[PDB]
Amino acid sequence: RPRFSFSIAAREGKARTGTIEMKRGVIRTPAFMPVGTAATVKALKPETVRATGADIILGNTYHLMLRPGAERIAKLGGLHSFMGWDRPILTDSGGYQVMSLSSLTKQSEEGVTFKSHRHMLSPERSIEIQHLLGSDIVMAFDECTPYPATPSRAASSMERSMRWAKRSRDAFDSRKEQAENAALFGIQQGSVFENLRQQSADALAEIGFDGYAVGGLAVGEGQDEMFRVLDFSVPMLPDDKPHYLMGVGKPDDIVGAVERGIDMFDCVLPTRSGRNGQAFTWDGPINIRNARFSEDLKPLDSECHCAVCQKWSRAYIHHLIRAGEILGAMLMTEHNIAFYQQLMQKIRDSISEGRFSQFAQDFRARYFA
Amino acid sequence: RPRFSFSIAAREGKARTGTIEMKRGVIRTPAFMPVGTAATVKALKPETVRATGADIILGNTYHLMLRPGAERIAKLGGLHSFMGWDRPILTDSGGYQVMSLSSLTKQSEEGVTFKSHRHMLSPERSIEIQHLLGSDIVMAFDECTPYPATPSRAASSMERSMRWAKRSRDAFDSRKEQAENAALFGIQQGSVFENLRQQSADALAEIGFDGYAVGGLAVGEGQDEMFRVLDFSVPMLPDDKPHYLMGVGKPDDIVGAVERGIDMFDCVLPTRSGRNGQAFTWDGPINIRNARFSEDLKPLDSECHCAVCQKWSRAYIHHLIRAGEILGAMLMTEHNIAFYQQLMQKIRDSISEGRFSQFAQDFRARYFA
Ligand SMILES: [Cl-]
Ligand SMILES: [Cl-]
Ligand SMILES: [Zn+2]
Ligand SMILES: [Zn+2]
Repeated sequence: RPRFSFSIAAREGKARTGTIEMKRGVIRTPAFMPVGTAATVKALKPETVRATGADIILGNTYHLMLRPGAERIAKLGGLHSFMGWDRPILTDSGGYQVMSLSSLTKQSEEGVTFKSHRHMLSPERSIEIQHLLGSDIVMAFDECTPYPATPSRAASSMERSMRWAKRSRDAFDSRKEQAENAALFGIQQGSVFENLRQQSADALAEIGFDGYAVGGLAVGEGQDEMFRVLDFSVPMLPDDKPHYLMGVGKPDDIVGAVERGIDMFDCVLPTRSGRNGQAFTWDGPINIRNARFSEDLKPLDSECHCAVCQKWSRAYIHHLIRAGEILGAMLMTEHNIAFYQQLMQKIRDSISEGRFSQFAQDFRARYFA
Repeated sequence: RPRFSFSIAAREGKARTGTIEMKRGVIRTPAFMPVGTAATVKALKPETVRATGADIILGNTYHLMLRPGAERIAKLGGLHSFMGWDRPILTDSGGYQVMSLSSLTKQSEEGVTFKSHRHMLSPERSIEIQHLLGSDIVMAFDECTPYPATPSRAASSMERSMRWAKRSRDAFDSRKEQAENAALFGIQQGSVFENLRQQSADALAEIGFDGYAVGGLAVGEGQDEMFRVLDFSVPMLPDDKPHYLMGVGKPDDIVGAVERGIDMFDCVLPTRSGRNGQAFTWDGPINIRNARFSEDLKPLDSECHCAVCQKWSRAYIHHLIRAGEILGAMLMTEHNIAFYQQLMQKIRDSISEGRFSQFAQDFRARYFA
């Protein structure tokens, strides 16, 4: 099996569909990665994650280095063995979470020192942690510029990220086993500014990565602005490598991002909103706790193929969530992750069949009816 | 399939092993019933409950009449359909929970009026609720005498329960569909007093039930006293019908109760203590959160056949429980319920093979080493 081979099978406009072959499995693209920050996709066994259609999941350098610890996971056989997921795992580098979640941080050219609520993260340490975890797709250690940012602050932040991208490349390439078995993605920054996004794309392509993430979005800018930035930013990246939009997003965000050339996605929404009582359906999200569902015998969604919709009613899940029952979180999460995977499957099939424009139109008309 | 047929295949001393055949399945005895008070065995899909070996689960009239409501469950197709468990369900009658959980209660000869935190429960209403739920084994509506009780207060309480037992019998027999498809168990009371337990057994046998529960135990009396009461109480019940010890118990409680002629058990321990970090093993319970498990690659128990012990380490489950992760509760609960079922299977096989005395001795020597 190859370390990393991306093949585009079909295109429609800027949208692409294809596969990433890796040692631990194939990733069908466009792909959605369930988030498994604490070495678990919340409320799901790995077999259930797989049964929903997921090819790859996301972990987090920041969370795992604190609990249970990166050396500890390596001693226990690596993240895959530890959590029981034998397929590809992509790990975020800590670049964003260190700034989002730390109680105190000190930023410098070397890296970020932080208090968890004392540790260091640098490009070299981030790559090492991801090696200890046994990540299949390693993310470069970057800085997610706050939004909004002045052009000058966005520029100095992006430039630091590009120096850190080169340091990440070098640290990864130094570790022969990592370079042989894993892939490394760079992260474009530049806030909402076209010239900075271009300078960032140029720097990343000069270094050379297996894939290219669009960082610095899904930071409060809203969909119109995110799409505007994607319109110019994604074409700047190498066409022949995967494009990963970090942290995105709602179903319509995903569709529009695919229309703009994105191949990979991750988002906490399906899991987090599942636990909170929000279920995704082809007619839009529903709040299952609402009294209107108390006697509704229909499944969460009328077409969904997931095991939850084959067996249990809205009325039952309504009862479970209102009662604070763990099975409620389990069933809502499984359905929402399955819904996301079915969305990705419909995206892939429609691109392959040359009818993605019509799919996106039909999807929106019904989802927002 | 028969409505209810109990067959004893083998005996060793007072211990029995056999089967209860019912329309929705066979119950192997001695049997352990996982508790599913809120129409869910907490943190388990029904298929997982079944995979652990459970033949029957327990529900509760009191909880379900308040949330989601008995008429509502009946409108939705009954409890089995609602929760997705198609095998036998035994429902407790509300007699004990109404007094344990209600914020205010008014006890009278008619029944119990209570505030949930305003409703009524009586023998007739309890039987009706259990009909609406579609229970397979219906419990008579009784009163669980507090412990300790004076002989006179235990007597007046037991006598009320025996009048309520006759009213429960009559209400059940009046509902032709219930009498055709379900079974009715009476509940012996009498606190710790042999003469009252005898008077209660006599009254219940005169009425006639499909099975006989020993009520009024597991109320704070401790194992020595519980066993002392079982020593004289279980022989008073009809030998040819199942004997059900309500609310019991820890593994050693179950073994000793089987040695005293009990055929059926229910207890919240495996589920509740699973969520709290306690795992049952053949070498006794362990607190998985303890630091000693942080790097332990062994499964929860070295012999356990459950899916959890086939796939995940103590170290991983330790991490999950300490992190407050739902999957931690899921895996601990599945293991503990599987452990309980494996205990019951070893009990059944050892009785059938005429080596239960040796099993009980070996079990205790290792469990309490
Ligand atoms: Cl989540
Ligand atoms: Cl429980
Ligand atoms: Zn579904
Ligand atoms: Zn086990």
